This record gives sequence, C-alpha cells and structure tokens, in this order.
Amino acid sequence: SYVRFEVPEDMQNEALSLLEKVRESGKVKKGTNSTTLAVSRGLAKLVYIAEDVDPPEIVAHLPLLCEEKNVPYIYVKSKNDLGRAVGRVYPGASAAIINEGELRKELGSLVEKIKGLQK
Amino acid sequence: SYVRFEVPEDMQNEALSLLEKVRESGKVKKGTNSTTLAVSRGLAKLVYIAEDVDPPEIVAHLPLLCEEKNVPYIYVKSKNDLGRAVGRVYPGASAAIINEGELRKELGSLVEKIKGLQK
Ligand code: NA
Ligand code: NA
Ligand code: NA
Ligand code: NA
Ligand code: NA
Repeated sequence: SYVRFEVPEDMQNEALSLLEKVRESGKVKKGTNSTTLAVSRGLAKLVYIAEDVDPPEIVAHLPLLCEEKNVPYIYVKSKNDLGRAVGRVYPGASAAIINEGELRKELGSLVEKIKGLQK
Repeated sequence: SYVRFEVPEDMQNEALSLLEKVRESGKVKKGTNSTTLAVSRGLAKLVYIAEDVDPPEIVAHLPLLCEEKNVPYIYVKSKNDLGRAVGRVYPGASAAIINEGELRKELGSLVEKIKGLQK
C-alpha cells in the first residue's frame, strides 16, 4: 500500500544493474534510516524501495518524503535483489545513491526515464 | 542524550492537555503523513508519538527526522490518550502542533521543559 506507480520490469533491472555498478565508483546509503536521512539532506540522487518489505510500514514514509524533496525514486520487486545489488547476501529494504562516481550520464538517463513514467 | 522513553508522566500529560486545547484556537496535524510533511517543512513546533502504536515501524522515522530538523518531540505512553487529544475516533500514531493559537504560554513552557531533557 506504499507502491505509488508501476515501474516496468526492464527499468527495474536496468536500475538494479546501475546500483551494482555505482558501488565501486560512488557512494550508496543502505537501509531505511540512512536513505531517509539522505533524502532529508537533499543528497539522495536516486532512491530504491523494495515492494516486499516486511513490515511494509517501515518504508511507507519514503515515497512521500521523496516527492516532497523532489528526489527521484524507483520501486524494485524484490528486497533480495536490492540487497544483492548493494553488495550483501541478505535483503535490503531501501537504498540511496549519494555519489554516482563515473556513472553520471547513465544515472542521468535513468532518472530522466523514471521521470517520464506515468504517475 | 534525550532519553525519550523516560519523559516524566506529568510532562506527557501536560503535553496531551495542550494538544487537546490547541485544536480549538490553533492548528494541528492529526496523522503520521501530515506530521511528517510538517517536520520536513520546519513547520512542526512540537511532535507527538505514541509509544504503543502497532506497528512501531510506522512512526520509526519521526524521531530521526525531528532530531535532524531540530523539532521538539515527545513520546506519550498511550495511543488512546493521543487519539482523544486530537479528537480521533481511532488510536493516534503521531501528531504535531503547527500553531498554538492563544496557548503561547503553554506551548512555550512545555517546549522549554522538553529541551531541558536534552544534552
Ligand atoms: Na523485461
Ligand atoms: Na535494510
Ligand atoms: Na546523508
Ligand atoms: Na505542513
Ligand atoms: Na525532511
């Protein structure tokens, strides 16, 4: 009940692949508290939220805060996928790219693509 | 520093009395989403959180954001007390005072007492 728009599956997978790549080059915040702080501080360039978080209430504030702070965010179906993308063998509920490192143009294009999605 | 779950009962109850009175002459936010926006916007003068909300995860971001934005907040023992204070038929999770109207005295003294619990 926190999923506010449908993300095509190819963009989810494109977003998760970029997140894996940003780790070596840039900076990612992992977990809901750190993601929230990054959004609040205006440092979040792109926020990831898994659609199967347990309990869903822990991320319910995040889409609304991202919209308030004009921070792009994207849903991914699987918290297990999100955890692997941030480099972990356990699930991840949410994450934020803070510094894209050398992937500025790729992040740019993905953000534009997310912005174009019907909401 | 702020031992938020040991706030004196009399302070909690002074706070609940103020919130119920402020509904009449001032402005309050009666839900978690609206409270969160008020905090993000720097408009919350005082945030209330019930200690027995189910699940606690629905308000877990509030202490984080309040400390981030220098917003006073206070946990109250009972979501039923909080809901009565804001006039809700169903238990409250959180609320905020935006404008205390004619209760300048009472908001000002309470906020100073809550700040006295810190550092
Ligand atoms: Na596909
Ligand atoms: Na996590
Ligand atoms: Na940050
Ligand atoms: Na507001
Ligand atoms: Na904020």
